[PDB]
Amino acid sequence: VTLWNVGVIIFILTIATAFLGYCCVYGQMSHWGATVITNLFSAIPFVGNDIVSWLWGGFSVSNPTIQRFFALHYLVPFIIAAMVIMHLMALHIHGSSNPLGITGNLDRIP
Amino acid sequence: AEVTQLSNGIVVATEHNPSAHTASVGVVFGSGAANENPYNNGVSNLWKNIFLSKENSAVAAKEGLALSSNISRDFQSYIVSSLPGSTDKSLDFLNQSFIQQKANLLSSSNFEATKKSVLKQVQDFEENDHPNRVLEHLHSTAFQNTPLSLPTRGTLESLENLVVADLESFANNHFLNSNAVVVGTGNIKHEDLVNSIESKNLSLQTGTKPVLKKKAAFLGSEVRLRDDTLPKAWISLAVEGEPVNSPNYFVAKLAAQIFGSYNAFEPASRLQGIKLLDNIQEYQLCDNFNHFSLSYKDSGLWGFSTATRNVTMIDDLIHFTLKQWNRLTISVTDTEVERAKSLLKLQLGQLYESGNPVNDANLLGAEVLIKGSKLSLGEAFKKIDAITVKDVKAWAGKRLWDQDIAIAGTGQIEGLLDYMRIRSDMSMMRW
Amino acid sequence: MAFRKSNVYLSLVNSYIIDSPQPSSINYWWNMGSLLGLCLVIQIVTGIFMAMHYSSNIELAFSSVEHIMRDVHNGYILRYLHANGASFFFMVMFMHMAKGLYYGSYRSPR
Amino acid sequence: AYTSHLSSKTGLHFGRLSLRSLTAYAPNLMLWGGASMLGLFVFTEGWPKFQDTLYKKIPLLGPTLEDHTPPEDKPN
Amino acid sequence: SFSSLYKTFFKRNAVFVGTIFAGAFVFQTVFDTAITSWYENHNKGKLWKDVKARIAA
Amino acid sequence: PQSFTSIARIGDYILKSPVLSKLCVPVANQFINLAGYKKLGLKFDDLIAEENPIMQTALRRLPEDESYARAYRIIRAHQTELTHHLLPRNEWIKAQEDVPYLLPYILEAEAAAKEKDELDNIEVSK
Amino acid sequence: PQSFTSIARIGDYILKSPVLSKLCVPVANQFINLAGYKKLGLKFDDLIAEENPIMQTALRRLPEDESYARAYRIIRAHQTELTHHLLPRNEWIKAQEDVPYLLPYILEAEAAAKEKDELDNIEVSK
Amino acid sequence: KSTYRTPNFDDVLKENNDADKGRSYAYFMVGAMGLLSSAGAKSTVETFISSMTATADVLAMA
Ligand code: HEM
Ligand code: HEM
Ligand code: HEM
Ligand SMILES: COc1c(O)c(C)c(C/C=C(/C)CC/C=C(\C)CC/C=C(\C)CC/C=C(\C)CC/C=C(\C)CCC=C(C)C)c(O)c1OC
Repeated sequence: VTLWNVGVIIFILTIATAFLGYCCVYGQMSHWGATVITNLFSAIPFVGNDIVSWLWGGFSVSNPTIQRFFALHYLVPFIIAAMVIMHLMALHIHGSSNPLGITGNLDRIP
Repeated sequence: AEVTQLSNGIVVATEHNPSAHTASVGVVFGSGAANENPYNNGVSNLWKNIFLSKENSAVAAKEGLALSSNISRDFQSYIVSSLPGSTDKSLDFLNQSFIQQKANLLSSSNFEATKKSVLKQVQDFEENDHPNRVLEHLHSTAFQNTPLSLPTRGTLESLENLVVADLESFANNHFLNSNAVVVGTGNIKHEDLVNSIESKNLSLQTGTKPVLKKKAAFLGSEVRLRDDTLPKAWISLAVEGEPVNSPNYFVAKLAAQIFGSYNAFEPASRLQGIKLLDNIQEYQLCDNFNHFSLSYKDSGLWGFSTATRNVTMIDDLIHFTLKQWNRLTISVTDTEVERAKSLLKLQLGQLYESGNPVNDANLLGAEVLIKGSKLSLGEAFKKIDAITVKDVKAWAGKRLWDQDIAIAGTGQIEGLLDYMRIRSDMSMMRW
Repeated sequence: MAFRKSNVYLSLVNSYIIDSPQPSSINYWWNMGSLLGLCLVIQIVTGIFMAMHYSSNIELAFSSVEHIMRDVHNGYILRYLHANGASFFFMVMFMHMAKGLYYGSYRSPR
Repeated sequence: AYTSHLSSKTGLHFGRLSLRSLTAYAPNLMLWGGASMLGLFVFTEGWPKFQDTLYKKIPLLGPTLEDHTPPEDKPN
Repeated sequence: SFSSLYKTFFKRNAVFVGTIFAGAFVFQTVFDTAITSWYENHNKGKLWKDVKARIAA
Repeated sequence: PQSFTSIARIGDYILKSPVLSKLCVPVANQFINLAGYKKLGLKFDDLIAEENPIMQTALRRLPEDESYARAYRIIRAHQTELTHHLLPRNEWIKAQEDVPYLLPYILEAEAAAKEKDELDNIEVSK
Repeated sequence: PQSFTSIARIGDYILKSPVLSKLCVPVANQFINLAGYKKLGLKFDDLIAEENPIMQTALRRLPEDESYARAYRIIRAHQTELTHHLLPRNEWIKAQEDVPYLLPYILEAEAAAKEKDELDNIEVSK
Repeated sequence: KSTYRTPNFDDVLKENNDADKGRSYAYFMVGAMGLLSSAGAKSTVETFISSMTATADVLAMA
């Protein structure tokens, strides 16, 4: 169960990494896709509007936003590499499974 | 049932039992090992073996009498057992062999032979009896520099210096009428025993016993007698407990019953209703443990003793047992209190209601030298039944929660951690 | 056993900073290793937050550092922390290496 | 009278958790709730949205957070 | 009493932790105000507020 | 993670009902044939997941002759699947051989663990 | 890393020359006094690094009573250094007690190791 | 010397040994360290978060 849960964390971090790199091109889809995702957090009842201002660095998607999105797109991949090791550590406890769904302790190969 | 009279200074107490086939009489003194000093330690052990000497006990066998003697922290007793109807000879033997004439027993070649034998009794105790020599060092470290820290058997280094003149000093100071209780248990009537004593002189000395300057005080400490050649580890751990004359005397006793005793090699001991057992059984952490509650005149001790062969997981054993002590303050349940009530009443009814009049004489004489009377077994059952869960939590929060501890150990105890790591387990940060 | 010893991730924490058996005679010179760990954390965190306002073009590199000092809120604190922190990094490392040279920590087993 | 059997019931539970253990822990779990609100106020003190609705209405510690700079001294 | 002091603040960790947080909230506001007051008073006559009112005479 | 005590309780009610037995049992027989574990030389009781204390107790109390046979059927199934083939038709497990051999050991271990949980949460009346 | 066989070879030559024994020894006694290990309750043989295979056999073959005493002197020095103090002057190791108790067990283990190496590189004069 | 003779510890022991008094003294000093550490942590977190809000030149063009 713990190996499954670490994988869900890796999946979340990979979605964020791909989104951040797509904004670094600053095409028409890059700019307008960021103002419909970051504007989602404005729906929080209290201090929802203060969060988007802190995330934007200003009043809309502008120069502060693009420069900070590249710094984060550089960093998250190294966090992903750290959670892969934790992924392999939890697999090494009981080993992998097999397509038959039963124990594999009676026949093993290196 | 217990009847207590007074006569010119000595106290006579009896516990009559017609169904008994053996009567027992003797004298119990209200002074013990806690009334000596680090230089005469072992005097009361010599007086015990002089009473049971070969020449003294040969005289008693001809009349058909058997002798016994016990040495404790607060009291020492000298008992003579015989068939019913032979009680007159037992009183006569005690009078002319221990009470009024100690010169023949204290002769040379009889003191020099007894001293030779006792010096051997403590040499092998100090190197063969491990569980009982760490419980003695627990007293030594928890009451250091106070009277409640000297071993009852004495010290090897201290016993090589004792002479016959030291035994006469102790007898003159403690074997007195104001420090003595005359007891009779088994098949013997109260009227008959007191009549026999007055028909003779039967008077001890006249003076009063010296008073001790400082009282006993607990100190959190530890002593480590590490020995890597022994195959096991023996550990004792305790906090400050209750004195004999306390309102929380039965509440502390019931608290030790909740955790109880354990034997890993007994199939029925592994099925007890103790929540600690399911933590220490997946990996065999210990071979046995027992929870005690010892009471004295000044203070007491509350804790447990363990012996294990799993020397690499001692920390796990200590961590789990102390975490269950924490629940006595926060989350002890009603089922645990009801079970411990039933097991405490059975255990008390097996100690006071045994079939040995010698055991009864020690128990009855010691309880009169402290509070002047004996509490019956029927009244104690009414006090145990009245205990509630709120009583346990109040007592545990005062004596157990975040308190100092005393530790003693021997054997392979490298895996026993430092004092501060263990003391951190007396409370929880989650509460 | 305790949860700190049975868990896959906690057992690495327990074996390194909780239950690690240390000699009782080590003095304060054995404290520089833990300080170097704090220096590395300080440099990484201040560098990342400064990199959200920095431009690496040769025509804008100098002016972007001046922009951090003047326009970014608490930006001079980050810059002076990063510049002086790097000087303290080498101070501790020089003493860390001289400790092992004095006490023969380079010898056979290690 | 002679007793020949034990009368008992089973308490409500689900796994390691029981109703009796929940009741004992309930009063202490509210204090941990109040210790987390106090710790939340410490870290949001500089947030001006929380100042204007919560912290500035404290009798003695409130007014010391208000800024008293004249408009002629501000560029924005 | 010292027993009542321990029983109220030091027996439960929840109260101990909550007291630390509530003492840090009070310290935070008081420490700032007392520092600016001393700092401003040590530099009287050199601040913009001081010189602005002087030329306003 | 449904207990075998729960499965047996529901299953028996179907078998003792004459109406339900004639409509449900025929469906179950076709369900088992389509599952196709017999074509790999396995019984159903070999497919139960064993990484829990209940099934580790039951496998400990199984007699040696049964335990040796089970280990051969499991090894043979791993090698047959390795090759992406089936066993020859004459080596398939028959319906009369697919018997619940491990079920009585599982139920006995499950009843002991339930009684232990009901005694740890005991409440004494009066 | 310099073997005790080589150390003794140079030392024994010095101690048998009348001229050389007259100037080297007086400066060697002052060197030992300034070293200051005797003020912690230690002999020189307790300072030898023990993480090599040669010194592991020497400590194995040391008589039991001498091995118990060495463990006390090592534990005592760690506790004294922990307090940043010195031992009282009456507990210092004296000159007549600073003897090479472990030296014979090292020279014998080293001689055996040297003979093994010479026998793995043997060349028969064919 | 016997092992029941404890050494001298009187140069480090405190004359009055009260559990309630000596525990409240120790917890007041670990609670003071945790009070100042808690206030210094709020300062450190706020400094980094605040450097992301809006620079002075951006606010000028509001
Ligand atoms: C898991 C790892 C990564 C993923 C999934 C990822 C994903 C992406 C994606 C989807 C784009 C958009 C490209 C496009 O649409 O044309 C992009 C662009 C970019 N990425 Fe990454 N990235 C990763 C790692 C990195 C790293 C580590 C760096 C730099 C150190 C980096 C640097 C860049 C750059 C410079 C661009 C510029 C736009 C372009 O060249 O197309 N990426 N990334
Ligand atoms: C970021 C750089 C470094 C970090 C984080 C680091 C960390 C550590 C730590 C935590 C310790 C144990 C604690 C201590 O001994 O103080 C240690 C020990 C040691 N380090 Fe480093 N170190 C670093 C760089 C170096 C360098 C540059 C050298 C040598 C050139 C070195 C050599 C050693 C040695 C020999 C030891 C063991 C010394 C002993 O225990 O006696 N380290 N290191
Ligand atoms: C061990 C880690 C690091 C060390 C020793 C280090 C060292 C330095 C030094 C000495 C400077 C010159 C600053 C000056 O003289 O004013 C500098 C500048 C700089 N560093 Fe780092 N650095 C480290 C990590 C990082 C990281 C991880 C980043 C970004 C993710 C970063 C970003 C920057 C930036 C943007 C500058 C621009 C100049 C300035 O802001 O002062 N640094 N670094
Ligand atoms: C006392 O015991 C210790 C000890 O406790 C430690 C830690 C060490 C140190 C040991 C180490 C291995 C060092 C550990 C550190 C590292 C390997 C590197 C540290 C890595 C980082 C600091 C990276 C973390 C970076 C971030 C979280 C980025 C910050 C940016 C953010 C949050 C962006 C804001 C987010 C949004 C969405 C806008 C010791 O040496 C030691 O002595 C034995």
